[PDB]
Amino acid sequence: GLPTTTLPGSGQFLTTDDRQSPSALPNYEPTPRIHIPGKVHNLLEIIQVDTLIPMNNTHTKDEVNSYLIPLNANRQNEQVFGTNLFIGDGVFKTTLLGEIVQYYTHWSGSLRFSLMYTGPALSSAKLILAYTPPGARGPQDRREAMLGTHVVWDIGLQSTIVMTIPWTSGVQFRYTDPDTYTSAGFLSCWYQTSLILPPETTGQVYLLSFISACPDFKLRLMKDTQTISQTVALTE
Amino acid sequence: GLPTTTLPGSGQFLTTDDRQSPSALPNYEPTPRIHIPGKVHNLLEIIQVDTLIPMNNTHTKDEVNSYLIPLNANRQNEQVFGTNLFIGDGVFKTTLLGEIVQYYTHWSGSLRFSLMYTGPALSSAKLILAYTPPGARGPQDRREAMLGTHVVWDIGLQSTIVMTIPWTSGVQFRYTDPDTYTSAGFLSCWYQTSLILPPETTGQVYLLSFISACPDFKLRLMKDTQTISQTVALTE
Amino acid sequence: GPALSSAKLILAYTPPGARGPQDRREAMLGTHVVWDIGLQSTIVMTIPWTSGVQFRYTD
Amino acid sequence: GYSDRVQQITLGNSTITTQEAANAVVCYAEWPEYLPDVDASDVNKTSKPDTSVCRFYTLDSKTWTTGSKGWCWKLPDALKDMGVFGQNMFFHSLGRSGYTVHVQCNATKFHSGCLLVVVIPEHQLASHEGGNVSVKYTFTHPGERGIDLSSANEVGGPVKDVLYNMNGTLLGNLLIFPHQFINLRTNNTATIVIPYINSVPIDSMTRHNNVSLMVIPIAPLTVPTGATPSLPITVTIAPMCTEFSGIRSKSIVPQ
Amino acid sequence: INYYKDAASTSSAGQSLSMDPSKFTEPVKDLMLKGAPALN
Amino acid sequence: INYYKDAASTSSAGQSLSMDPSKFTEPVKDLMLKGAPALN
Amino acid sequence: TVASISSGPKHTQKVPILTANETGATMPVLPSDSIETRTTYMHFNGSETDVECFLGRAACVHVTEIQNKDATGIDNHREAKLFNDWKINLSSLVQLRKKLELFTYVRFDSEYTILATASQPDSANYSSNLVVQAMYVPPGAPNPKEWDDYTWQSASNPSVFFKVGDTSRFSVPYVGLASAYNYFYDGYSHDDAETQYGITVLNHMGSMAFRIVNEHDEHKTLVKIRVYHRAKHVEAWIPRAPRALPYTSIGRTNYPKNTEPVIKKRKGDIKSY
Repeated sequence: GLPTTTLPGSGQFLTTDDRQSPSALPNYEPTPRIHIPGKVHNLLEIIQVDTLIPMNNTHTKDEVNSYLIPLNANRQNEQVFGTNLFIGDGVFKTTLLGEIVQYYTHWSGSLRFSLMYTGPALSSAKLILAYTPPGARGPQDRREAMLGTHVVWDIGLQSTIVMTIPWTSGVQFRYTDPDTYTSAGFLSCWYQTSLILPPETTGQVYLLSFISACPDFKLRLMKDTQTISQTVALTE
Repeated sequence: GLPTTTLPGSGQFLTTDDRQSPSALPNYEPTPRIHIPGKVHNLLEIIQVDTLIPMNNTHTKDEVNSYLIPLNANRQNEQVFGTNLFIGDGVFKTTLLGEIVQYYTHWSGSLRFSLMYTGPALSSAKLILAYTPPGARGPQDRREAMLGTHVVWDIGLQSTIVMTIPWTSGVQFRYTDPDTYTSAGFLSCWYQTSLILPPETTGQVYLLSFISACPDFKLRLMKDTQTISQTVALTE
Repeated sequence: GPALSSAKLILAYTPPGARGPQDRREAMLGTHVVWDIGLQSTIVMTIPWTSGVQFRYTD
Repeated sequence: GYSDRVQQITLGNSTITTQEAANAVVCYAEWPEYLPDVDASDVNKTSKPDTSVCRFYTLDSKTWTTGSKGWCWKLPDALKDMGVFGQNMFFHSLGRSGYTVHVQCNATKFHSGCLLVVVIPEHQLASHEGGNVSVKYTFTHPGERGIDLSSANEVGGPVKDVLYNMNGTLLGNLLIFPHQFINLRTNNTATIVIPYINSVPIDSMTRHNNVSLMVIPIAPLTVPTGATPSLPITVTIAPMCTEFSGIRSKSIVPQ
Repeated sequence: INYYKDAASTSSAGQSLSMDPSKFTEPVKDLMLKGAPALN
Repeated sequence: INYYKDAASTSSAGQSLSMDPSKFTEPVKDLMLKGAPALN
Repeated sequence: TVASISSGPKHTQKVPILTANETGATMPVLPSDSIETRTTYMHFNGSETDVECFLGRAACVHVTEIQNKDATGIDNHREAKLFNDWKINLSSLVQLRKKLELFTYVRFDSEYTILATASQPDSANYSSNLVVQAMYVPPGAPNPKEWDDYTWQSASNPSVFFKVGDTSRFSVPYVGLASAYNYFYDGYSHDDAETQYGITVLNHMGSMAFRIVNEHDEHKTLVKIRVYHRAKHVEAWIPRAPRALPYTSIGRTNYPKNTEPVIKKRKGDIKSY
C-alpha cells in the first residue's frame, strides 16, 4: 500500500478536462474509415471562404433583398452604404464569419470585404470604399471618408473588388461581442464618379457584398453563442 | 505521502471493466489441466458449422416436420419455399447461427445456405435457388427470381448443394434485430424443370436445409439475447 | 446574327435504328454538341461513322 | 489564346462548348474516381457501363422571370429516367456516381441578373408544417422536373422558402458549398464537377439522394427596355465514373 | 504491472487469436478437397 | 501512459496542425494566380 | 511566422485586388496587397479552433428522472418513473447540436459523464443513499419491463452502478454502422411511400436505461439524471451553413412556422453607422 494525500478539487467534474476512461465496450472493432472529400481540421480553415452579407438590412422580414445593395444612375458625390465593424453583431452577425466569431471571446486579424457588381455589361461606375480606423466618427461625406484606408474601384471586366480592413489596433485582441474600448472602425462606400447605364436600360443595379477573414486572423477563448437557445428538450 | 486528485467515475462499478483484485485464497494451487478434445476459442469458430433450419415453420406446435421442406412430383415452373433474410428472427432464429447472432448487435459477411436432397435414388429434379439483394420485393415467379443471385441445382449422386448469399450491401454492417434500412434481401427456390419419381414410388420427398456463416463473417457489440428470460431465481 | 445577340443551340446526330427525334429530349440522347454562339462564329459537328456494314450505298 | 472563358467538355458521345465560362469548380478539390478495393465492402464485381451512362443529359428547360424564387434538383433522381443511366439505376441494388453539372443562361450586354449555382451534399429538406412532420418520398423525388421554390406549399412536401435553403439555414451562407455564380454581365454558364460524397462506399440510388443542385436568382433579372421579361435557364448533367452493383429484379418505387 | 502475488488476481486474458474451426467443421477421417467430388 | 487497453479510452487527440483551406477557398479547375487577371 | 510582411508603394499592371467572384474562389488577398505594411509576427497557432478542441468538451445532452418509491400496486413501472430509458441522441438539447451540424459527417469516440442528484420535495426524516444502475441497451436486447426484471441482470450488456450525488464516467468507441455519422441524410430507409424522411438508423448510438437499485424507504426520493457527452478523437467532413432558425424536432431540419426575422433590421438607413 503506497501512501497518498488527496488535494482540493478531488471528485470534481470539469467539462473541459481531458483524461482516460474505461471503455464500456471492451474489444469492439469500429467500422473501417473510407475516404470522404471535404475534411475540416480547423474552424480557421472555413472562415476564409467568403459568404454574402445582408448589408441592406432595412427590410422588415428576412428577404433575398437585404443581400442587395442598390446603386442609382447619375448620382455624384453621394454615399452608397455605411456600417460599423462589430463583426459579432448587426450585418455581420448571420454570416459564416459572424457566426463562428460568436463561438469565441476574442478575435484579432485582417478582414477581407469584397463587392461583386451585377449591372449590365455596357454600364460603368467608379466607387470608393473607405475603412475608418477607431477614433473618428463614421465619415459623413467622401472628403472625410477618403482620408482613411480606401480603394477607388473601377467597374470593369473584372467583376469583384477585394478590400482588406488591415488590422489597425493598439490592443492586440478585440472582443467579438461589441465593446467600446475594443471597437474597430467603420466601413463606408461613395460614388467616385457615378454609375452610368447604357441606352435602353433602366432602374437600379445592385452590388453583392461578401466577408471572409484573412490568413492573419486569430480567434480565442471559446464560449457559448447567443445565436441559439431553447425552452424544452426536443423529442423525436 | 504523494499528492493525488480523484476524477469523476471514482468508486463506480462498470460490469465491463478489467482490473486486478486481491485473491481471497492466497497461495492455493489449482488442479492441473489434462487434455480434453474440443476446445473453443472464438464464437466465430462455431458459427461455421452448419445446422438445420426449421424452414417449414407452418406447423402449430414445434415438430420434426418443420425441418422438412416438401417437394411435389411433376409440378413445373412453381415455387418451393420463400423467406426473408432477417437472420435474427423467423426461421433463422433458433438455429445456432441465429442463436449466436443474437448475442451481438451488428453482423456483416457471407452466409452459406445448403439443401440436402432425401428422395429415392432413382428420382431426379432440377431446382433453382435465388438470392434477391435488398431493394426489390420477394420474387413472385422464377422469371423474377432468376434475374438475381441464383444456382441451378441438378439433383444427383452428390446430395447437397451449397448456395452462398454473398455480402451485398451499401453500409458495412447490418443490425441482427430486424431493421429496414439495414435489411438483407430474400431467398426463394423454384422448380427449374420438376421432380420426377421412379415407378412404384409415391408421394412427397423432402429437402433438409442448413445455415452456417462464411469465414467472411463479422459480429460485434455484444448484448443480451431476447431468447431467454425468467421471473424468479431458480433453486436446487 | 448581330454581334450583340447570343444563343445556345444543340445539334444531334441520331444513328440508324431510331426515328428522327421528335423533341430535344429525344434528340439529346444521341451524338450531340451544345453550341454556344460567340466570338468564334462557326461550330463543326462531326457525324462519326456509326455502322454495322462497312459501306453504305450513295443512292 | 486559351481563356478561362472558352471550354469544351466531351464525355461519351456528347460535347458541350462554352465561349463565356468563369473557370469551373471541382467540389472539395477532388475529381470523381472509381471505388478502390481498400474501401470496398460488398463482394460483388461492379458493372461500369462507361460511355453509355457517362454522357450529357439535358433536363427540360426552366424560365427565369422577375418573379422566380429558384429551383432545386436532387441527384441521382433528376436522371432516374435518362437513357441507360436510369435503367441501370432501377435494376441494381447499389450504384455510385460523380457528375459534371453545366448550367446555361445567356442574355445580352443590356441585361442584368445573377444566379447562384450550388451543390449541397446531403440536403435534408424541412417540412413546412414544423414540428416533426416528415417530407414524403414523392416530394423529395421530383425527377427531371425538380422542385420549384415559387410553387405553393403542398401536403407532405418540403417548405420552399428561399432565405432559408429549405432547411433552417440562411441563403447568404450557401457559399460555404461548392458553387459558382452566373452574372449576365460576366458569365453565361456555371460548371461544377462532383466527386461521390457519402459515409458508405456505395449506396442505394433510389432511397437516398446525395446532392441537391440548386439554381437561385439573387440579383433579379432586369431586361432592357421593351425586351421580353424572361430568359430560359437549361441544366445539362453527365454521370461520370458510374458503377452499379447487385443486379436483380428491378426496383418498384412509390408513385 | 501486477500488484498482487497470485495469478488469479490478474486481469482478463488477451485474445486467443487461436481460431481453427476444422475440429468442428471438418472432423472427417479421409480429407475432403473442395471441388473434388464428395463421394468417389 | 495509457492505463487502459482500448483506444477509445485514451484522452483527446492533439492538434491536427493540418490546415489547408484551399479545398474550400479555391476549388477551381484551372488555377488562378493572384495578380493575374481573373478572366482572360 | 510572419502575420504581415513589409510592403511599400506599388504602381503596377499586376492588380491582385480585382477578381471575378463568379468563379467560386475566395482569392487569398492580404493587407499588404492594398496598403503599405510593416512586418509583424503571428505569435499564435490556432490551437483552440482545432475541431478536436471545438467538439471536445463535455456538453449536457440529456436530463431524465426516476424515483425510488414503493412499487406495490404499480401497474406500469415505466410509467411511474420507477425506471427510465433514453435512446442516445446529440440533437435534443440545442447547444451541442448546432456545433455538430456545422459538419455533414462526424466520427468520434464518446466519453459520457452521468451526474445524479436527489431531491426530497416532501417531508423526509433523512436523505437515503441510493445507488443508480445505468444499463447500455443495444438494439435487439430485451428491454426492462419492471424496475427489477431479469433484464437488469445485464449479463452481456455493459452496465455501471454509481451512487446518487456522485458521477459515473466511461467511454464508448464510435459505434456507428457506416464510416461516419450522418446528422443529415436526404434519404429514407426504403422506397416506401409513407416511410419517415431524414431520421435514420446510422446515427444510433445505442440507448440507456436507468433505475435505482435500492428498495423503498418510508419517504419518496426523486433522482434526476444528467448525461454529459464529450467527443474524443474527432474527424469531421464537409462544412455547411450554420443553423439560423430554431429547432422543432430530433432529427429533422424543420423550423417553426411564423418564426421571427433572424437578420436584425437596421435602426436607420443602409447608410447608417
